[PDB]
Amino acid sequence: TKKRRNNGRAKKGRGHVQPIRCTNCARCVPKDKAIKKFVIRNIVEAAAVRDISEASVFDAYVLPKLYVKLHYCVSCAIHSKVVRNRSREARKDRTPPPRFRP
Amino acid sequence: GALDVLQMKEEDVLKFLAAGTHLGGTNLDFQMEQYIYKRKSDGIYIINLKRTWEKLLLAARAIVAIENPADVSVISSRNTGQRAVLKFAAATGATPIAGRFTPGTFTNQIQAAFREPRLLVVTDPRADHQPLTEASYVNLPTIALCNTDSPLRYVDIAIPCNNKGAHSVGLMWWMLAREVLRMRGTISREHPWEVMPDLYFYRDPEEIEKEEQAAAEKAVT
Amino acid sequence: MGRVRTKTVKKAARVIIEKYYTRLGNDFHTNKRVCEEIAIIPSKKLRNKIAGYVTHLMKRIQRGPVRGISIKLQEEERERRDNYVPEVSALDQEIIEVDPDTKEMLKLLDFGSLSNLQVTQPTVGMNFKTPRGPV
Amino acid sequence: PLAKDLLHPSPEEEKRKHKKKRLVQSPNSYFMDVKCPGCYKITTVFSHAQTVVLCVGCSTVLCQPTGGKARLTEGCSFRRKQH
Amino acid sequence: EDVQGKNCLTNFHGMDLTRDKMCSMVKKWQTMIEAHVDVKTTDGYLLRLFCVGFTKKRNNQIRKTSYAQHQQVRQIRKKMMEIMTREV
RNA sequence: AGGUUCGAAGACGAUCAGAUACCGUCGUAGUUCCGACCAUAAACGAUGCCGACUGGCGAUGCGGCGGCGUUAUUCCCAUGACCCGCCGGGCAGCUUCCGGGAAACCAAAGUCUUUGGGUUCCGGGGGGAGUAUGGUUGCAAAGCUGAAACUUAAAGGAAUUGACGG
Ligand SMILES: [Mg+2]
Ligand SMILES: [Mg+2]
Ligand SMILES: [Mg+2]
Ligand SMILES: [Mg+2]
Ligand SMILES: [Mg+2]
Ligand SMILES: [Zn+2]
Repeated sequence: TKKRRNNGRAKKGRGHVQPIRCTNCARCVPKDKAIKKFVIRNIVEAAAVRDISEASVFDAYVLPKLYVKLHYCVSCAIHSKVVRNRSREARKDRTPPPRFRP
Repeated sequence: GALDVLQMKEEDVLKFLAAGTHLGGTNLDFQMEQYIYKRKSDGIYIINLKRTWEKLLLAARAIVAIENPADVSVISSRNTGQRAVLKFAAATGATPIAGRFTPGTFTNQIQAAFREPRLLVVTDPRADHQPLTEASYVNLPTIALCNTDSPLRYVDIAIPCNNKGAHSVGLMWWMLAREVLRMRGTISREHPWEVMPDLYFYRDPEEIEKEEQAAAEKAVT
Repeated sequence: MGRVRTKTVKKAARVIIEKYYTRLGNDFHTNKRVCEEIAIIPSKKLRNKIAGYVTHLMKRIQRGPVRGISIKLQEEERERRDNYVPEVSALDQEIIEVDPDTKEMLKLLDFGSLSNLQVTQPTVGMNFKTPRGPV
Repeated sequence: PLAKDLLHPSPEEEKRKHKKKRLVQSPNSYFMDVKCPGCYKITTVFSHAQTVVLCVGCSTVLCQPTGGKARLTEGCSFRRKQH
Repeated sequence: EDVQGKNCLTNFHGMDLTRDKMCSMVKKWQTMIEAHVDVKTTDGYLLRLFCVGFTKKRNNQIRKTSYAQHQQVRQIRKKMMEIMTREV
């Protein structure tokens, strides 16, 4: 039986999308089907921020960010626990997870 | 009514405009567009008070037509309206369910709180969907207070005022009680009612304690 | 660790509090004696478990209105509910602010030209409708 | 609404619909007397005109054809005629 | 370019942005317009200048995206190339 | 013609009881372009095309129309960026006791025993079998058209409860 109304991808008004390579196994995934993730992590890894800050030669220096965009195949996203299986009514929920701000 | 005695009498227009009762935006339900006048520049819909008044009078007629007064059942899930339905049942003789409506009140004949009413008046169709559905089960006609975005599924005498502000809810329950008691003989309809409409207003605990400490410090001094 | 009271103790204590609130206090031993002499509790352990929960519940009641319900708490609840009808109505603003659109609505239903009805200008705008999507 | 009256609509609902899909279809276009400064005669330019119309006396451009409606040139009076 | 004893005298060779700044500007729901021009200064230092610009969301805008149409992108790019050429 | 990178075949190193595999190192044809063939895909929305009717809502893309204001040149009218709506044609979404359906679900898969708008292709228990044979197309690989003998009481679909899941 048909599991999802979209067929697991965002392909609505076109015939073909260009494939990409999964970032940790290099499987060909269609670009609309892939699990994409944007990472804006710090270079200086804030557990070690104070040593770099006190060893710096400048007085006011702001640490650079690292900007990587990740593409996962379904299998790598499941195995690396980026996504998880959900129930039916939980499956059709499209909201991103909460930002855990406090 | 088309009668001159059942006309608007602008004192209550001042009550309406003071409480709100004519501001209901910003979403419009497609069966409620018969009662709006137009839309403000800031997105709020304006409700025509003639339609509100005459739907209220029609509801009062339907409530009066019940011979046994303790067969009208008044419902409010939210507190802002719990106080109003308790005082409405005190004034007119209805039967209130203020607070949680246990499912199966109208359908499960075995259980202890099995009420079997002949009319049902509801503060919010969206907040009181369970009594509306059970009324659909037990062929029970329904009156409701409806905002511009309230779905009218099992509603018959939808009265289009406002149900967000505490003042508008208390005021409309007040005028429903006044019209019901005036269509029966209790008030001679020439001098104003002695019950002031502030009696039905919701009071959150923080302003209650602020008012009570202000009254205490005024009384002791 | 592992001292949850079962529903026997909890509902027995609730009925005891509801019926005999006037003779109980926040002292375990006098509550123990009262519960001994107003209820046929078959065992001593159940008796003083019930008495301990009664003591805990009376500390809770002395703080605030838990269920309940005490007659004093309920009469003061309906006193707050019933009284404070104010000496002056909250709907007697004596200056009512209206949109000119509502002024025109009243004007076409024959009440827009005899009331007080202080009017403002409409808000130049149409910046309602919070922005779509995240940020 | 189960009892919408389909053969007496309000004029605002009539104007709101498509130019077809009305009870009796009618165009949204019109004609107009266009007067340019510096001349004396008027011209009867169509509203949704596709031609670059010219005043015959003074060879000047009256309207510029656009996607939906002719855009008249810099300041020129126009009077919509017979509505 | 030349040595004067204990000194190495330098001359201009090129300009670039840092990696994190360029990665920080590029984000979704907007159009990126880039242009490049080959162009010679008066003294014979033929250069290649690269430009970049991003469409801006208005302050009262409530639509999610700010996308320029293709003709708008083309004339913005034309303006970029003509300005860089006339400047250098 | 060209051959960077990948990489069927192949060689080797591992892993393994075995390992002509999965993992690693190298590597032919191919992958690229030009010219000529082939006509197949889970070539899928697993849903023929044309037309009509039947709920709501919020967006989005193109075109048009109309409106408070903000912004750009420029000081004005245009013209762009935004804001609030309406109409048309699109890709879709949410919601709904419209109705349907074995159900999953579907605003089409509805308007069907209350059965008829027009029309094309196509199925008839599971196998044997898309095989044999004839014909026909192709350089080939293969494509299209396409049985029978014989065999069998189920094969399937969608949901439910358990059991099991490296
Ligand atoms: Mg499966
Ligand atoms: Mg395809
Ligand atoms: Mg290699
Ligand atoms: Mg090839
Ligand atoms: Mg068969
Ligand atoms: Zn992968």
